[PDB]
Amino acid sequence: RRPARCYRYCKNKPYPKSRFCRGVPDAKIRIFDLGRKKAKVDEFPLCGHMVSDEYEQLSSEALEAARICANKYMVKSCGKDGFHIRVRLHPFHVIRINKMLSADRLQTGMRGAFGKPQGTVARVHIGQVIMSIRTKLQNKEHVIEALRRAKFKFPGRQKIHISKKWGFTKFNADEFEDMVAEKRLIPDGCGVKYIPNRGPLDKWRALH
Amino acid sequence: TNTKGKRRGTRYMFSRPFRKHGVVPLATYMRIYKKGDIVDIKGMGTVQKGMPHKCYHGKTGRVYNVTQHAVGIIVNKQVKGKILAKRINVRIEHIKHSKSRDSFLKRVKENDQKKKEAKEKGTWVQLKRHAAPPREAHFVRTNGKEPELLEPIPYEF
Amino acid sequence: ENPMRELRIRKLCLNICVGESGDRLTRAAKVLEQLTGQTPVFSKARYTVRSFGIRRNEKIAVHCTVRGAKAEEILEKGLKVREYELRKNNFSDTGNFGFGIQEHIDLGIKYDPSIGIYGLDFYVVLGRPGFSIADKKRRTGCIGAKHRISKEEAMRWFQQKYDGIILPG
Amino acid sequence: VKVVKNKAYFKRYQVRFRRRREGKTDYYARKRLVIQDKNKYNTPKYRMIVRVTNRDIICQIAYARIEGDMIVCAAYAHELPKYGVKVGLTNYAAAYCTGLLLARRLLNRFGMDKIYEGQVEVNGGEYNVESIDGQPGAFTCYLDAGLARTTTGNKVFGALKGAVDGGLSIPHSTKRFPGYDSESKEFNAEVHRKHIMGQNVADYMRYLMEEDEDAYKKQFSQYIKNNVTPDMMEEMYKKAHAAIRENPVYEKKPKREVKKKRWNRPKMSLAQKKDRVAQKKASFLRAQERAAES
Amino acid sequence: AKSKNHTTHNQSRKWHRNGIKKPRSQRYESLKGVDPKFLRNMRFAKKHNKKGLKKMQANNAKAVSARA
RNA sequence: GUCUACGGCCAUACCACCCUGAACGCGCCCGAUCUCGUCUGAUCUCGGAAGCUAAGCAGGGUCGGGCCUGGUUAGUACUUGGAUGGGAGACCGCCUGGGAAUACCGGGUGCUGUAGGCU
RNA sequence: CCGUGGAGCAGAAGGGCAAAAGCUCGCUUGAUCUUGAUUUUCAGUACGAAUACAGACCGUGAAAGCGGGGCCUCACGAUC
RNA sequence: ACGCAGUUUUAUCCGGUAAAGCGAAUGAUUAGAGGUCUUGGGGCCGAAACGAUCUCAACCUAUUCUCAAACUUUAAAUGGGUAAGAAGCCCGGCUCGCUGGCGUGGAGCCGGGGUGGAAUGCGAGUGCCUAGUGGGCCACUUUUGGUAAGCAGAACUGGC
Ligand SMILES: [Mg+2]
Ligand SMILES: [Mg+2]
Ligand SMILES: [Mg+2]
Ligand SMILES: [Mg+2]
Ligand SMILES: [Mg+2]
Ligand SMILES: [Mg+2]
Ligand SMILES: [Mg+2]
Ligand SMILES: [Mg+2]
Ligand SMILES: [Mg+2]
Ligand SMILES: [Mg+2]
Ligand SMILES: [Mg+2]
Ligand SMILES: [Mg+2]
Ligand SMILES: [Mg+2]
Ligand SMILES: [Mg+2]
Ligand SMILES: [Mg+2]
Ligand SMILES: [Mg+2]
Ligand SMILES: [Mg+2]
Ligand SMILES: [Mg+2]
Repeated sequence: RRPARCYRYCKNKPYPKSRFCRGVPDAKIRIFDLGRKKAKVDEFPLCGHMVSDEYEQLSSEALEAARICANKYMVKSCGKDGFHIRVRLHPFHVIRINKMLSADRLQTGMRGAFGKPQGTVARVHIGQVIMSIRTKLQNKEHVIEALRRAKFKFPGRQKIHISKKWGFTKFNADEFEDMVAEKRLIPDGCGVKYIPNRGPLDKWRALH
Repeated sequence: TNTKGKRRGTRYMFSRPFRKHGVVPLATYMRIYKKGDIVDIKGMGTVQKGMPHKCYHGKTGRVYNVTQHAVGIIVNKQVKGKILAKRINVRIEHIKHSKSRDSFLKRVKENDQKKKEAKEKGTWVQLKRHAAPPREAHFVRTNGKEPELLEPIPYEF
Repeated sequence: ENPMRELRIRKLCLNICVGESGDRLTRAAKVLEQLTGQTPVFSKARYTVRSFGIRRNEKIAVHCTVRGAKAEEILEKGLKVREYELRKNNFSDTGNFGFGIQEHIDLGIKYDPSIGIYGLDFYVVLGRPGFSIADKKRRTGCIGAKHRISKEEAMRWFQQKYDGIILPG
Repeated sequence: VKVVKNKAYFKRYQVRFRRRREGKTDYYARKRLVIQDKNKYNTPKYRMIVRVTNRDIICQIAYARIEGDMIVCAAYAHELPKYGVKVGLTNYAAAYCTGLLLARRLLNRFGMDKIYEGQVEVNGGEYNVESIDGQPGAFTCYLDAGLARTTTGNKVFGALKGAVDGGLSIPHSTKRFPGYDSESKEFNAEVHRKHIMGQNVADYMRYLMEEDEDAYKKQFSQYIKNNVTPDMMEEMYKKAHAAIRENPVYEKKPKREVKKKRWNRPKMSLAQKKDRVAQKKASFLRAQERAAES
Repeated sequence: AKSKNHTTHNQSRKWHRNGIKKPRSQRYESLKGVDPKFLRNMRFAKKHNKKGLKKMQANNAKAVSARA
């Protein structure tokens, strides 16, 4: 297999798996959530994020290795069934390889060198989150250490940031505990449904 | 090597706009087209009988011939070296009037009316257009309200 | 009470579906001639499955529609052998119910040794005065909400008119 | 249980034209009936529109325009009681009379009522109004069938015969008039004029009076109210034709109107809607509060 | 012996050296492509004009000259 | 303030449900002898006028769904031209100009062209 | 009963189409003659294809109208 | 002043890239929550039973994470065409074998009256003959194949 040095930057347009590829090797990652998926939104208050600082490509094998490292550290730091990690980045760009002469000069040099697909990578932009972990209020240093351990395995340069949002929802942590008391947010498993005011009156009669 | 064709590369040019499919509106047929009027060309996909070439899409030209279901337009097509005045016979489904000529006619009517009206009064009215002149010296007012101070916000991720 | 909400049978469709085409299908067409007093029409081969011996463009079934007093009389003749027991699953959500019967000897037809043995489907559609809006061409319009027949209304009308009994499916 | 039409369906749904949604037009026959060849730049295309509704028949003549179909003249069926036909405002003879009235009114408005008198003696045969030299040309107009199925013996074709007898140069054929045999391709004008003069309805009335009195009492109730026997219909239309051809002009109706009342309910304003919403919100909690404390 | 296939480099300069001026616009451009019936009618109207022009137009010119 | 016939724009005017419709008109509706066509007068065609606004239709309502418009997103993502600007690169900042869209929120929901009947 | 195209339009795709260009029915060869101009690669040369006309004879519907091949983008060939 | 412009200004359309979206169409896509009409796999009352019950798979609903050069609601900048007058407008009268209710419409011709019509800059138009060329390369930026190349192949501009 080729190294990751030759498939680091974004030099070509996205080449996803569609009716035109007609052939592709399977990806390396199969699962993205490793913590307790059936956790409620009031279980894990805080959440971290691995935000990329460089616009590059991340390989699915690198994502797999990093999430394995993070899970291995987390299940030892805060024990099993006490966290929830998620790899937000999904690999869809398919990189192609051109095998060189199966060693003699009998075959063609560069005649018809479009090559065959080799694997799948994930394109990440500047400021895009790679991984995000939610835990209790006291596992801040544990999440930070797990994300630091995943940093040493991810290529390029990406930093760690503890978002002000509440868990995975798009709402802040300060305006969450007061907005969930009165009927404006409905917890539905790992997510929260935001009920607007521009609806039928039956949805409001069902509450309260 | 690029597969030159009559309708190559018009997938989005000759397609009908979103939520506007169906039969053609009947207002575009009752419009009058005489010889000498300046019109515009816009290819339509609803009908395929007398549609123009993909190179004349969005081109403006004058009419030189009129027939039953079509019009003849003289279009200035810029070939690699020079411009050719080409006569094209296109149906009325793809042709609409140009509002530039209508605005010019309205302006010339306003001018020949203003001059005819001001000739008696003897006032030399300035009917010739001009660019936007630099604004003159004006007096702002603060009405005792102190101007608000602006400060750049500190950086936050 | 209701000015013109009286329910009424719009039509009664009879259908005889046989397996193969030929003499048996022709006899199933002849029986409807004397049963309904009008020539039936053939329906043929919507698809091709070949799992029981049918192909594309092959005459399969015969059918017809009766309207008016003759339709009511044929429905009465069918409910006579049905003995006026209808199941709850016979009624559709739109209000149309069908029952189906055995071979037509019980309807009151003189048996012929040349015709054979055939039954029918006997599907009934109910209506109200004003359902012909969705059928005309000069102006088309939906029926509505309070005017369309419901599920319970069909069985209530049946029990009120023919004094039949509704059995749980 | 099963997927249905949803927000994604309504976001992509494109509505048809208004005149097509309720089914009043087709926009296919109109595209060929209204559009004028660009060689005739501003020459209008005159079309006579005949619509047979319940208890009425409306005949107009209109031409194309950007703002809307400009109608030059119009005739109706409720005017026949003023010309001498009180009963039967939707018969084939009524269609003939209203077509003749429309033609005569258009010609009298254009001043060409003297020339182009048309076929006065009704015989059932084709006329094919021709132009006369040294005089204004005949009014060339076309027909608008609309949504009705064009079948031999239609009231639209009856009005067409009335107009072509009144003097409107309209291209047509004799195979669509009543009396055209289906087995043979020949046409008979005697049966056509019998159907025009309204003799089939007279035969029906006589048959009912001979067989069943209850049928003659149920049907033709307005006929027996206006005591018009089947033998008088042969002369009543002959008299109505002469009356129409003698007085084709239409009088102007009284413009006097009365004060108007707010018969239809108006839309409540935003403040009223918001107050209704607030009342519905506030009076709901008290119900459950009372049910809990009680 | 592979060589360059097709480029349009250094072409706008060659065009702008001589000029890309518009075609010569002149009154009475042409009558080609016009409807043959319309052209026949125009020829007839042009050839039958002098029959009635030189008398009625002359009378009207004398009249308007007497007016002013 | 309204409808009918013919129409322009073609959802501000479509979809589901719930209320109102006086006098014309639209229609529902009653009947196959003539014109006409099907298995069936259901649909299309010549005869209506015994009842009805039940339906269509016309208005009103839904903290309605869609559609249009306006804020927020946001001078943000992008981009014309410039530098002997930074960085190893990936990329980024600056000067001179233009400037997007989804979430979120608020407001509306038919206007008119010709002929005609009413209060 | 719901059903805005989620089917079909001979075949690779794109565009387009709902009382329709889709299926069925009835008559039909305008898939026939003739001279020009114009569009498309273009040197603005030719072939191929295509557009709008005009002059005669016909098809079709009652009629306005449509038709001188396939709903459009390819399906084809100088001298002697 | 005729006229012209690798330009700007004013009106005017043309487009489907950048960006953005898929709780909007199509095709990919992770996880949770509720409802279960039905289907399939388990456990329970017990001669068996759509007589009843717990759970999983499947379906539906409202959300949720990430993408499309051969997807798109919406949609930039840059850019493409036209017009900014005397070859134009108002008035009157003739011709038509074109069209036609109409002295209707539309073209052509004649006759008299009225130029100051966005900024800036510049002298323009046209005919004939004609050598050399018909192997290119490099650079900012946008990009195709390639791991990459002082590699191969494109768009504007500049340079050798
Ligand atoms: Mg190595
Ligand atoms: Mg339908
Ligand atoms: Mg038609
Ligand atoms: Mg070369
Ligand atoms: Mg018959
Ligand atoms: Mg019969
Ligand atoms: Mg009937
Ligand atoms: Mg009603
Ligand atoms: Mg009601
Ligand atoms: Mg709403
Ligand atoms: Mg730059
Ligand atoms: Mg296709
Ligand atoms: Mg399509
Ligand atoms: Mg011809
Ligand atoms: Mg493109
Ligand atoms: Mg993109
Ligand atoms: Mg080389
Ligand atoms: Mg190179």
